[PDB]
Amino acid sequence: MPQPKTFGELKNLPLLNTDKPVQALMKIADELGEIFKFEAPGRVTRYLSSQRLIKEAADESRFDKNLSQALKFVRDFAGDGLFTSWTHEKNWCKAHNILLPSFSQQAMKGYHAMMVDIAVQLVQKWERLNADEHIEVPEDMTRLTLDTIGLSGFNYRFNSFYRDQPHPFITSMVRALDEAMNKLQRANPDDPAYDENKRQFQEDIKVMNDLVDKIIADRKASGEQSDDLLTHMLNGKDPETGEPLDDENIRYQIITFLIAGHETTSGLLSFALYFLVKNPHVLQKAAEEAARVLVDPVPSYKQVKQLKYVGMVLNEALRLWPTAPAFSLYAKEDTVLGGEYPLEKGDELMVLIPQLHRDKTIWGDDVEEFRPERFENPSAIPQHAFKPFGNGQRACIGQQFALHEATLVLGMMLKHFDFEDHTNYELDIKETLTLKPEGFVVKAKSKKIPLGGIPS
Ligand code: HEM
Repeated sequence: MPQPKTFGELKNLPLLNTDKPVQALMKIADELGEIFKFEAPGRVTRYLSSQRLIKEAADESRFDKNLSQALKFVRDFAGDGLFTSWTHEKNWCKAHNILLPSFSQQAMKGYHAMMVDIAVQLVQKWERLNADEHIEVPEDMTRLTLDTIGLSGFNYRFNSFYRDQPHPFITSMVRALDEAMNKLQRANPDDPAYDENKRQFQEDIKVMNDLVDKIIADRKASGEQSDDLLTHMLNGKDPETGEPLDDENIRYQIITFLIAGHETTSGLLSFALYFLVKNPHVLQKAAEEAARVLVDPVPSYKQVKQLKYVGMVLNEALRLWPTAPAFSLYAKEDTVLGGEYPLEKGDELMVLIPQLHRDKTIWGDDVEEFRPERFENPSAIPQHAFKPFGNGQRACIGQQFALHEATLVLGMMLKHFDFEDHTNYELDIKETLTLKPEGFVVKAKSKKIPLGGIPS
């Protein structure tokens, strides 16, 4: 097994001493191949990059979800919510059973109207820009996605479009996540210098918790019925245990869904638009579909399902830059990987998703090209070749929510504006555990098509 350069007792750790550790690991994967060992003091991981090995790692009877060191840090504020719990923790199975029906087709049709509310707000912001102005893409996508999960899921309005800067919830989340990514790299964690980092970390957790208080308090005082994600959190009962979720876990689920429910979708929309402006025939082809399908003043649910080519664009953006670029597994038992790499019970594997998605033996030599057509026939794609939403029972529960939201929004965008890459933007990918293209700006010239009023 290959292993990258080492530095005495620090082993491989200094290689992650960089603002872009995922991109560093991709370069390492390129040089070393499908598997490499990565050591830090008191830690060893095996990074996987080939569909061949990742298909075995995908076997749930052999491997289960691991909370990598970073998810452990996130756990300080996300606790035993769905994302940061072990598969066998009481509250994983309990919350998964309780909340799974909140992401059914029937539930998706119910979120649609509120997804439209927020999308209308985005479109109105861009219609209302003066000729001198431009769009900050990731910043506006984060306004959109945070607002959509807040409203659809919790009947709460962050009102992100009524703010020139990020919402204070975003500012604290990003700082919290950034701090988690920083702790990894500290060879000397408890040194009194990092006490300022710790104080600020608690302050950020306080900010996120105070917001959760408001979401709970606003529901308590509602008067109206919502029948949404939060209803099911508050009232749903586990079939297999007879119990509802207790108050402590509910607070962790809310934090969990606010963060997991927006951040990566914001990244996806940003990348999608990035790829659209850099590939003019794809853009025109996507715009033509949006115009052809979106005939009413606001989009209906069924129409979003018909935005087939938009779905393909979104999938091809997840292919090149999956916005949650990594997930961790551990061996349940002593086992051998690919008939060649022996693992002991509890050994860690990191699935490096952007590299999985660049496996030339699966996609072809043209992996770097943006080509939505790869997704024309989705069942043509081998199992485990394409995993932007993770794996098995620990796969993304919000997958259809994200894609429906991103398809709706990108459809409306393409219907209502022409986009211009006026700075000739140079791709610069920022890492905060998740990925987004930093400083991506465009200009949107309105096609001046009237926008319908918000349903409900
Ligand atoms: C395109 C955007 C999204 C991407 C790329 C994405 C990616 C992922 C990945 C890779 C995992 C597995 C994590 C791991 O194995 O360590 C995951 C799980 C999860 N996702 Fe997403 N996700 C997205 C959107 C969403 C949305 C919109 C929601 C909520 C509405 C959501 C909620 C969750 C939750 C709660 C989990 C933990 C599931 C469990 O273990 O039971 N995600 N997601």
